[PDB]
Amino acid sequence: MYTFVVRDENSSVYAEVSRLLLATGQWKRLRKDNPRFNLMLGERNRLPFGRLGHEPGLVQLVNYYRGADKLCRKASLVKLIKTSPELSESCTWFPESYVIYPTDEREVFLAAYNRRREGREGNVWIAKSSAGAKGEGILISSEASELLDFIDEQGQVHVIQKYLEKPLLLEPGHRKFDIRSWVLVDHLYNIYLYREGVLRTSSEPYNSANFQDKTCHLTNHCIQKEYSKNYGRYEEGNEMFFEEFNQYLMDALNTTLENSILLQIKHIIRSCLMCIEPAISTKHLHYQSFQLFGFDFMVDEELKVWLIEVNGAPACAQKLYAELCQGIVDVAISSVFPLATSIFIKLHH
Amino acid sequence: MRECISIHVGQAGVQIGNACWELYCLEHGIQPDGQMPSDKTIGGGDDSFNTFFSETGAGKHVPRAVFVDLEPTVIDEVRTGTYRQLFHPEQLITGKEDAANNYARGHYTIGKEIIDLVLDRIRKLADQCTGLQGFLVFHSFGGGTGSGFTSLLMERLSVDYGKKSKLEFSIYPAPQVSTAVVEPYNSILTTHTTLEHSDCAFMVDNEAIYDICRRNLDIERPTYTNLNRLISQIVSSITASLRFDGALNVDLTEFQTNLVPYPRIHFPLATYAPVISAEKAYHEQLSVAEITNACFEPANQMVKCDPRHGKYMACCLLYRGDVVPKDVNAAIATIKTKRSIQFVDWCPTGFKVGINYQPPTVVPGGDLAKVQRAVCMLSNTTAIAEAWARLDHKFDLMYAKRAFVHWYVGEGMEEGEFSEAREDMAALEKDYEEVGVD
Amino acid sequence: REIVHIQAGQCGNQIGAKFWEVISDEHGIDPTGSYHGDSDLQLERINVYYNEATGNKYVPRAILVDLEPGTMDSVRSGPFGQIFRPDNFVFGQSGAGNNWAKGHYTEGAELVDSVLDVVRKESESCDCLQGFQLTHSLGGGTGSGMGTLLISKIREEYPDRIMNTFSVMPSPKVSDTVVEPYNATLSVHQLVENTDETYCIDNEALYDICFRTLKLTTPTYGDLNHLVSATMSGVTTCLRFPGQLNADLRKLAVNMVPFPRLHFFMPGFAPLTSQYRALTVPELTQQMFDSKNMMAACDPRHGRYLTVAAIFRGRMSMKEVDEQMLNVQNKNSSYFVEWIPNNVKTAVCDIPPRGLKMSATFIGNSTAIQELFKRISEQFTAMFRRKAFLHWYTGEGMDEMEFTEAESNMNDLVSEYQQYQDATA
Amino acid sequence: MEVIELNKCTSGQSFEVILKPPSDPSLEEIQKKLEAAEERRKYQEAELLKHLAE
Ligand SMILES: Nc1nc2c(ncn2[C@@H]2O[C@H](COP(=O)(O)OP(=O)(O)OP(=O)(O)O)[C@@H](O)[C@H]2O)c(=O)[nH]1
Ligand SMILES: Nc1ncnc2c1ncn2[C@@H]1O[C@H](COP(=O)(O)OP(=O)(O)CP(=O)(O)O)[C@@H](O)[C@H]1O
Ligand SMILES: Nc1nc2c(ncn2[C@@H]2O[C@H](COP(=O)(O)OP(=O)(O)O)[C@@H](O)[C@H]2O)c(=O)[nH]1
Ligand SMILES: [Ca+2]
Ligand SMILES: [Ca+2]
Ligand SMILES: [Ca+2]
Ligand SMILES: [Ca+2]
Ligand SMILES: [Mg+2]
Ligand SMILES: [Mg+2]
Ligand SMILES: [Mg+2]
Repeated sequence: MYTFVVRDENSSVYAEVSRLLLATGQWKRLRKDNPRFNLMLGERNRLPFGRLGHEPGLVQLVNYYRGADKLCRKASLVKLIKTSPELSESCTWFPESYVIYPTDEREVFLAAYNRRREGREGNVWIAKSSAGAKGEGILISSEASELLDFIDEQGQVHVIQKYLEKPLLLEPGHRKFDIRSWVLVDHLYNIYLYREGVLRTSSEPYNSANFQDKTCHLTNHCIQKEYSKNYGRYEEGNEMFFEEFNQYLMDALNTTLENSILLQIKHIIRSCLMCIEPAISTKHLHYQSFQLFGFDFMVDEELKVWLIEVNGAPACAQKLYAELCQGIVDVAISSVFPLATSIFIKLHH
Repeated sequence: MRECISIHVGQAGVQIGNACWELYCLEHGIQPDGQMPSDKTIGGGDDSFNTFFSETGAGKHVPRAVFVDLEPTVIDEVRTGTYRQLFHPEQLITGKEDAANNYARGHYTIGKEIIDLVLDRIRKLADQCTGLQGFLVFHSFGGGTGSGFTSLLMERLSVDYGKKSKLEFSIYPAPQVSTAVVEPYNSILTTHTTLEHSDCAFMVDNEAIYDICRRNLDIERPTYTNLNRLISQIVSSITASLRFDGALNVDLTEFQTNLVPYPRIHFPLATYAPVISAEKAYHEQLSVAEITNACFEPANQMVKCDPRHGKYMACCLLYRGDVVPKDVNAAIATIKTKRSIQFVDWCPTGFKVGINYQPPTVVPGGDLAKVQRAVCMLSNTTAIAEAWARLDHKFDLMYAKRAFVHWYVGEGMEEGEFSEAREDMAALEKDYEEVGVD
Repeated sequence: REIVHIQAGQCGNQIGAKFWEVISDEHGIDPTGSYHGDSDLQLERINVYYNEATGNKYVPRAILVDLEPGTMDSVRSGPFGQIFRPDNFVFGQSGAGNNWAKGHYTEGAELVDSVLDVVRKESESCDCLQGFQLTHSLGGGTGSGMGTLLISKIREEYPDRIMNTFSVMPSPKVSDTVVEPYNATLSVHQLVENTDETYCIDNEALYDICFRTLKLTTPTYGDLNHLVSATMSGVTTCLRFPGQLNADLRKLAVNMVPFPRLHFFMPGFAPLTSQYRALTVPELTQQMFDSKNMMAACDPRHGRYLTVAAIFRGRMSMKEVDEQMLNVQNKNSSYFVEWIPNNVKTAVCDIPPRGLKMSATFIGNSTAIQELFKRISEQFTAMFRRKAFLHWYTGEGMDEMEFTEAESNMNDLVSEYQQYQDATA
Repeated sequence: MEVIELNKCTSGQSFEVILKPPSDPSLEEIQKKLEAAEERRKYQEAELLKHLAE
């Protein structure tokens, strides 16, 4: 039978995948350091890719793409978007962003900022870095000087990004949100978008006046579950699923989720992943890769979709763990190691 | 004209040496009896092929080569083979009993007793050179002789020939064809001791050659003969510049100058294309663009690793056959727009190209088909560090229990040499990290 | 690279005789030393075990030792009795009375110099002596006591040569005397110190195989010895025919022995025979790893493999061989220590044994072998705590302290194995 | 992307294509180590022979 190892005990997703695999009777789990495995559920950091694919007689598969960090690190994403000809100096679905160190854009940023100030347009930016977790390390400011000061006071590379001042607000509540899409890329580099997404909503009303209160602006599940009252009055856990959101878009805006939003989400997923495919594909490699990604999107009041970030080690919504984890086994694992309808949308390319 | 002396150590080094000189004779028109009809200067000359062959007054062309093995069964093949008439007894050196896959036995116990004999036989070849360039040293990492005696020889060669260059062709161990379980020990010990004595080393992983032979030659269970004839093709394309008229890599020094900006990081990755089965009568002949593109496929590399996730320090393209510069530059332009090819910031992003019009030669009746053009890419990429990391990890698993260590101590080696050698490899791994990672 | 073969005592000489019958047949040598084979592979490495005499005769490089003449008179009368060099029969008349002290200290002491003279004479004839192999039992007096005395004296004269034994372990199920645990425990201590490789052949396992698998209701020593000669041919195949892996004794020991004291091997063989159907490679691989095919009465599932050598004989798909060997490791992935990478090595030889189109021999260095020494240690202690049957040994000048020390060292050996059975990476 | 140092001969040619610009132990010491290892082997054999004499 097939053999696999587990090297990230902190993964909710692959703890379930491992659990599912064992319950098939055709997979056996081995100790973390046993090299005679078919499948590695690897560690988030320092995954020893260079030791894979050298075991005689073993087809070996790993649940991470070497090099996908370029997409899933906030600084790298900005650099990738600006320098990749496939994404061009300017692509319309990613907010104007700059990398600022405390190859540095501290100057070009102030240039666009001064230009906006002179135009007296919306000049609100948000500084952030993939070093802060749980809403820690963010600063939404209207003054650029406050942004840069906050940056130099830290030791982590940061990105400054124009703040979407005109987000789409759900009603009732005048409430902000973001969309999480789960995308599975298999060893053939098929791009599978899980049919179920989730909206991570703000419980408190959106206040465009003072950005001091980091609650009605940050839609992170942890910030709402601890910093905002009425957490859960509109929907369980500040999470709305696609059926309700689609029904809402119809009732309120006479449109559908597919037409107004999902077309753009699919386009952005394709563009990002096709861009890096030459660099990370394992098509002709001595080992194969798949990986689950968490794409984060904003929607503005014109129903334009903006990509915010890509998560390379995402968690899942509690209601969706089973279905999606089973989907991982079918599409990513059993496709390489067979046993004895579909929940994904295949993004052709 | 400057001579090059080839030295073959242990079973792997000897059997690969046998395959290379067979191929050299086919390439230079030298018959198994040493005669070379096309050589019009009888008994002398300073032609390009004289860098590897001396000449007797009788017209025989004799390899500038020494074969060394601690047991006689492999070298006796040479003595009784097709090209037996090529060499003379002084060039073949055999001992009574081998190093038993034990670095310490090859380096200390048996090396001490035979090193001065080997040097004396080497001195005799050198005394026939008007301008010795240096040495090409063939050996395995995993064998007791290839690992242990080689490192002793390289130390003594740096002493007896301080100014000379030394290049290695080293067989990196692969369990699919490997005999011993202690080969990671021998690999690390010999790399540590040989590192400061080698100007440029070409590692060939038997796993890669084995897989190329199964995948491209459709050989179900490749033998050493299959492996060695493919390796000899790669070796030939690398040494062709020393044996033929040319302007690129015409001197052993040029290898260091073109491929090694940092002395310790002197392990270029070799990639070769095309490898075509001779069983296929008709085969679509690959273009310059296609064989050049194939140099960036890990499946064609002499060591399996991912150059996309490393950085290049230098890159040479060595073509044989029907190739013209126009096609090379057109292919390179296309490949650069499609491939992940990142050079270190302190090196020029470029390729040194050499073209030899004579197409590859293949052993008659062998497994390789005759092609109209081939290329060998030598690229110094940090990605080859993956092969050090694999080896170092296997070393670490066994050494943490001191498994097999008593065999080495029993030959007079101190335990401290293990960790000393291992710490050197750790520094080597850190050097690659500091050069290729952001 | 010559090997010098020594066989000592009743068991050692009866098993050694069969060994020479079997391999003489494989190399095409008839009972008179004349070669009548049909393949050059027979002769390429014939020198490893045979001397060449004038008239193109081949003489086994074998020395036959015993403290009474009975068994060696049988050998000289047996099928290939005339093939042995007559000067190489060295025997006394007193016997050793199943008494390790007599073999090691009194009766054996008187004869050992004559044995070493013959050993020196064979060594002096070797272009490059590889080492020695000894066949003996541990449960009696001559093979056990004098055999280990010989090994110590050999180690003294040839300290840089390899010493290998095929050592038959006693079992109450196939016992001659109650003192066998005493003799075996005294011998194991010698072996721990003075051999590089010891094949543990357990008469309990041999009996179980004859009874349960071969369906022999009443196994005889002849039946058990058929299993042993077949196994000895198997494990010496890579020494006797052209090959790359474990080609000589020292390279084998380097690959099989990660720690000096832990050099006791469990041999295995398939198919078990005493049938005309062809055996497939999958069957060969599955059987040779099955506990029922092991020649030491230890369950490998109770310990872990430090190293494994496997030899396949016959014409077969070497691709299927690699494929099945790599497969079985996954079925027993947990029974191979993970801190010795690639510790399972496989060899193939085109020459099959007589009467089989293909076969497979298994050599494992398994921590499960501790079960065998535990068994012996318990039987030893049951008697020794009451000093039962000790007078047979104190009567030969031995003291109780020597028994205490042997028992301690074998318990140390057991705890050594247990240490590496729990070790992880 | 420029070509440089084009050298042509009857047997072939060579050149460089640039896409983008940039931005020992003594003999005595060896014999020492070898003899040190030989002495360690000798010491260990002397211990064995002493053990066997006992
Ligand atoms: N490619 C190739 N590899 C070989 C060849 N011969 C041996 N090897 C490899 O070399 C390693 C074994 O080392 P050997 O060269 O055989 O040992 P040695 O140098 O003769 O030293 P000793 O221990 O004294 O026998 C293993 O990894 C083998 O796979 C060969 O002819 N071609
Ligand atoms: N440019 C922008 N305009 C408007 N809102 C933004 C924004 N950038 C971020 N946000 C808001 O800030 C929140 C957190 O931003 P970011 O995505 O950088 O944090 P994060 O990395 O923790 C997301 P995750 O919790 O999925 O890991 C987002 O959910 C979004 O609501
Ligand atoms: N397998 C096998 N075991 C034997 C044979 N002869 C004796 N034994 C075993 O060997 C032990 C007896 O020792 P033995 O060799 O007869 O005494 P020795 O002549 O003094 O060495 C007991 O464990 C017997 O079961 C034999 O021919 N084959
Ligand atoms: Ca000439
Ligand atoms: Ca030097
Ligand atoms: Ca007497
Ligand atoms: Ca005497
Ligand atoms: Mg994040
Ligand atoms: Mg050898
Ligand atoms: Mg008896």
